[PDB]
Amino acid sequence: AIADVVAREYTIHLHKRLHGVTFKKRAPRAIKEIKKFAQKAMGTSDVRLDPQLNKKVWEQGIKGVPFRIRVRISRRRNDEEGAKEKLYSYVQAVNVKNPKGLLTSVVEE
RNA sequence: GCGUGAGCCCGGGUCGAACGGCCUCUAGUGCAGAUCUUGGUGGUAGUAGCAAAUACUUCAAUGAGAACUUGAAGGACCGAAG
Ligand SMILES: [Mg+2]
Ligand SMILES: [Mg+2]
Ligand SMILES: [Mg+2]
Ligand SMILES: [Mg+2]
Ligand SMILES: [Mg+2]
Ligand SMILES: [Mg+2]
Ligand SMILES: [Mg+2]
Ligand SMILES: [Mg+2]
Ligand SMILES: [Mg+2]
Ligand SMILES: [Mg+2]
Ligand SMILES: [Mg+2]
Ligand SMILES: [Mg+2]
Ligand SMILES: [Mg+2]
Ligand SMILES: [Mg+2]
Ligand SMILES: [Mg+2]
Ligand SMILES: [Mg+2]
Repeated sequence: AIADVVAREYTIHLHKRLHGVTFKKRAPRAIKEIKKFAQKAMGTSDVRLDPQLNKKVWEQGIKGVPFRIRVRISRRRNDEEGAKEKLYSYVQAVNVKNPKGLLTSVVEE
């Protein structure tokens, strides 16, 4: 019985998703993979990436995407009256030096 | 419906201002071709294709509608015979 408004932290293993893709498409493909990951995790289909997360993805150039990335995905209410979906997932990067050895963890203020 | 035939006449529809039969006279008088002339239109066919010049991404604004509008941020190229 997970409440709509919920936030978790995940480790996305981007290495196995970007394995073998064209160098000029590595970072955009990682962006799309992050969006798809949030879609699968929160069942929301409306995913918004933090510009800090975009900076973290593009930090090492177009083909230097990190093997793992620690993110926080927060499913929250879309209050816009014209919204086709009632919920959206906003995903940002977690301030950690390395993402190794971390489990999926629920986060609450 | 008539004529072997070229054709002729009528019914119905559309349409809107002229036209026909008979005897003579006259000719720029009869088309499937000429890689014919001009114009229009097909199959091919939603097909060939839209692949040189390294490359785009996130958020926001605008807007009926945004990859190729703009702002910010990031990532890149031209690399002083630019
Ligand atoms: Mg390969
Ligand atoms: Mg009149
Ligand atoms: Mg003639
Ligand atoms: Mg002809
Ligand atoms: Mg002939
Ligand atoms: Mg012609
Ligand atoms: Mg043609
Ligand atoms: Mg094609
Ligand atoms: Mg070509
Ligand atoms: Mg193409
Ligand atoms: Mg090109
Ligand atoms: Mg608007
Ligand atoms: Mg472009
Ligand atoms: Mg060069
Ligand atoms: Mg250079
Ligand atoms: Mg000089």
